[PDB]
Amino acid sequence: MVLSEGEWQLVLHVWAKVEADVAGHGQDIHIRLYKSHPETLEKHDRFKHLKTEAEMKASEDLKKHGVTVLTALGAILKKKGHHEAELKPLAQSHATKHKIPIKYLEFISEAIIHVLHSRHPGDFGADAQGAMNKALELFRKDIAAKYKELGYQG
Ligand code: HEM
Ligand SMILES: [Cl-]
Repeated sequence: MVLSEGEWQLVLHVWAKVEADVAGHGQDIHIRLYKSHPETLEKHDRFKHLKTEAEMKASEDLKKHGVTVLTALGAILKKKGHHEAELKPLAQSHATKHKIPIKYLEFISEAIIHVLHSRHPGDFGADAQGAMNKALELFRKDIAAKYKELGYQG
């Protein structure tokens, strides 16, 4: 699949707003991920004891991890689909070490969309939401292909 230049412009314009508060976006995204899909929290041995939204917001390690995640994703989105070298290490770790099924990447994709609409309801209208849906779908499709290249169905 492919995004137009104009869809990429909407993706990166919204990403600038994420970059104005990376840590806060990361926390909101992970809290939604873990509350709606508790099975995902189980993958994070160091976080899996956190239960309430207050406890997750108080974890300095979870806050740091949200920055790590969104920094890697931002680098990928800024490549506008030419992200092979960025995606390679991410698939390697998530498929062979952490064993994150592709389904969990759909869960976190939903959470990103929800948080972007919650924080930026004006700038994240239908056009902008459609573009970022497409960018995250391309990301999942390409990392699923790398999973299979490594021998993992995901
Ligand atoms: C946008 C999607 C994602 C991005 C960009 C991302 C990015 C990263 C990065 C940069 C790291 C540190 C280096 C590495 O181990 O590769 C990491 C680690 C990790 N990720 Fe992800 N990740 C994503 C989705 C997920 C999901 C949905 C899970 C579900 C639990 C997950 C579980 C983990 C785990 C278990 C680690 C090891 C660190 C730890 O145990 O706290 N990842 N991720
Ligand atoms: Cl998918």
